[PDB]
Parts: sequence; C-alpha cells; structure tokens
Amino acid sequence: FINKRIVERVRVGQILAVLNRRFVAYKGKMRIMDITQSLKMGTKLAAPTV
Amino acid sequence: TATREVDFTVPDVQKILDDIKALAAEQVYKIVKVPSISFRHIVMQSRDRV
Repeated sequence: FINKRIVERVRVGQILAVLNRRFVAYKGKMRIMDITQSLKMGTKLAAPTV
Repeated sequence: TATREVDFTVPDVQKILDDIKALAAEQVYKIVKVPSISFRHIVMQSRDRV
C-alpha cells in the first residue's frame, strides 16, 4: 500500500489535463551571466615610500 | 554566458560612405523612344471577328 498516483489509466481526452504549473522563461535575445567571480577583481594601493 | 552567438566584427566606414555617395547617382526612371506593347490579338477561322 502506497498513497501515491504512480500509474493511472487515463483516457485520451484527459492526457493534457496535467498542465497546472506556472513556468517562467527568459527571452532568447537577452543574456544571463554569472558574476560570482567578479567579486574578487580588485587592486591594492601601496603606501608611498621615501 | 548564455546567449545566441553573434560575431562582433568591426566593418570599415569608408566603403559604406562611398557606397552611400554612389547610390545618389541612380536613376529611377528610363527614357524610351516608343512605349511597350499593351494589347495583342488572336485570330480564328472567322473573317469578321477576332
């Protein structure tokens, strides 16, 4: 006994009845990039010497 | 990055400007001595109608 719907006999008329999740996608004309490694890009300032 | 591949090549503006300048010498009209034929006739076995 398992209280889950693993295998179910489904008519052809209700094949597409499982469409209930909202999906968000991005345009192909825009870019997505990861800038995690950009946090360590920097330079130090040396003190003047005489 | 994740985007469509676009080749960021640099063109030369001199040839483009020369082509734009040369485009101003084109002629949209034309000069002819006689107009084109606009009607034709088909004859049949009759001698009074075509």
